[PDB]
Amino acid sequence: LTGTGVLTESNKKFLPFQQFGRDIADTTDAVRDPQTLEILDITPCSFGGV
Amino acid sequence: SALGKLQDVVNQNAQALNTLVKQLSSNFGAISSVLNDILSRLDPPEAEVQIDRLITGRLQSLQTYVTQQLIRAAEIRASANLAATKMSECVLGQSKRVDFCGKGYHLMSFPQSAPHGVVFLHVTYVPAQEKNFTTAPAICHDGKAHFPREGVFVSNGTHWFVTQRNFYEPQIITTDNTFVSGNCDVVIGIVNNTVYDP
Amino acid sequence: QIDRLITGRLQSLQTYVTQQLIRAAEIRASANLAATKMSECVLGQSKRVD
Amino acid sequence: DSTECSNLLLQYGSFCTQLNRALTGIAVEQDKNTQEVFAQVKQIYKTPPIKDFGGFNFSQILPDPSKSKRSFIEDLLFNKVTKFNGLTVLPPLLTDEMIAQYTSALLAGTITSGWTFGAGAALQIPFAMQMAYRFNGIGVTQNVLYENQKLIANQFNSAIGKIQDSLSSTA
Amino acid sequence: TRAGCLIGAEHVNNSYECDIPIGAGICASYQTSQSIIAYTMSLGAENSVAYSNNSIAIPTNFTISVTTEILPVSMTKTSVDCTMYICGDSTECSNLLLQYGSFCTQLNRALTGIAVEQDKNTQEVFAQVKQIYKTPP
Amino acid sequence: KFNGLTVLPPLLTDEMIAQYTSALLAGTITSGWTFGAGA
Ligand SMILES: *[C@@H]1O[C@H](CO)[C@@H](O)[C@H](O)[C@H]1NC(C)=O
Repeated sequence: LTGTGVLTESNKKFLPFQQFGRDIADTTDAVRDPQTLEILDITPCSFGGV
Repeated sequence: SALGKLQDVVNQNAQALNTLVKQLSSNFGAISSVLNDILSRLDPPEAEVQIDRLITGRLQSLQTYVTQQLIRAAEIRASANLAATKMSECVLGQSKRVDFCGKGYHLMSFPQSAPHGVVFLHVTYVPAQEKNFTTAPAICHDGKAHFPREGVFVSNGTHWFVTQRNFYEPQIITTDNTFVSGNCDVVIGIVNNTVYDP
Repeated sequence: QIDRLITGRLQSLQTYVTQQLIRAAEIRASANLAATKMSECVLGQSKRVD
Repeated sequence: DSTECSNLLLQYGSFCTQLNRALTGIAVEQDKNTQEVFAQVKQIYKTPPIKDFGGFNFSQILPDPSKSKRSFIEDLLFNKVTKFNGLTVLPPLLTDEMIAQYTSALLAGTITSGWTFGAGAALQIPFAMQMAYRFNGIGVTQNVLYENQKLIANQFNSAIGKIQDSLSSTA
Repeated sequence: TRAGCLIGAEHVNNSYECDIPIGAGICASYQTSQSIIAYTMSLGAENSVAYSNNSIAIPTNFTISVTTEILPVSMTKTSVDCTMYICGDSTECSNLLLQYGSFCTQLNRALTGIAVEQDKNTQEVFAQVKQIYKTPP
Repeated sequence: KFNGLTVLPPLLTDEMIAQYTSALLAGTITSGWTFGAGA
């Protein structure tokens, strides 16, 4: 999977075989690093009105 | 289950947002629901067609969402005007519009806030337990008719009294509780009696 | 050819449903008015002119 | 009835669910409307058999058992008013007989108990005296009514008759 | 029934208040070992007021009820970025979309109209008092 | 909330709403209706 975000060390506990994490609206929010198995979050980088 | 109205508003908006978001994951007749994926796989000539399809689809979904919101906001503005009227006529004063401020005679009300809405406490007055009195529209004393000023003529079968309409509190029929008019001839159902005089 | 027919019929259906939504909002307005008029004008005597 | 068409349509998402939910919201709000307008009375009152109403004649609006237990003007009104593709037409929750029962209840309550039946328990009161109160509410003393009872009766009856004629004649 | 084909419910001759509406006057309910029954709902206990021409009924006591009434006043103020919604960060898409004109901008204007109408609603409902009174101790 | 789906905050916060309603209630209790016609 691809996409833009701000990867940060999380505290979620995946299962040994799972790879993604999704929200109630089915959007990717956490990814397991396929080299070193540390689970990162994904926060869409800030936008907003002026 | 009393707060169904507010809970319903919240649920309606949540479902609208969730449908809008989940429309992003549809193909609308294109290859893949992801843009970058087609941008890599296809060259500009065909990326143009795939994009144009995705744009048409997402734009239609967005317009549908905005129209739903417009209609629901018109309805909420109707209910807000109603709440403003009810607070101005029912708190800041005492009203005489039946059932506009809760079942019964209206005494006052108190407002209370609540998340996205207001909650009134209509203090009302309800008559409780009655008695079967015998009545008569007027009384004859000296050939002239006597009508009650503000009240009604009741009788427990033995005597006669004049009492206010909403709370049995009998009083002797003086020449002050009543006012005279005409004679015994014309009214229907009058009854002879003696109006005392102070 | 199908895809064209589907687009057409779907657009027509959405137009019909929007017409119905607006007309139902109007009828609900008139129904609230009738409820008010019955509660204030039958179940009691009113003093609101006309 | 085209599997290919359905499988193509599936690519557009939840449009069906959306439209169905909207039309179901409308279809329930209708019965909520009728419920709120009519079902305002707690019990089902009934007029007494005798008709001593100071000289007024309500036979043109009270029900008659000789049918659809509707009344005359309800009849005139019901007479003056005159599928293959999922187009279902649901039936209304409240049938016309139950509507007629609601309106007969409100009408008998208004005749026999004044306004009091809307504030709590219905308390009977002679109709002439009820009209006396109604008068005294608009700043006209009671003796005007008590002295003009028969004339008022005749005027009210004639007006009801004119209503019957207007409805029965023009639509 | 006059509504359709009911499957799995006994048909009673009685009449009770409507618990689950069906249509055409039929209402079903879970009652007594128990099961699901389908009756023709009743509208209330009939009652004949003892009317006469010279009998009046007067109350003697009263009760002070306190009823409650709940009203919604405002939605949630939502805003929708046109570009970042349809094709967030895809220049080809932005340049294609520019051909459709001001449709998105129009939608943005609509949603801001709603978002302001909300605060007008709450302001009008609550802010009716000029000062801020305080109860005595 | 991730795709321009911003949710603005309401101008009047719940504390100020509560203050409003406490004002109306104290007014009605201590002064009747007159506080809606003037002083
Ligand atoms: C009330 O009706 C009875 C029934 O016969 C009658 O005798 C009586 O005179 C009536 N009273 C009035 C005031 O009309």
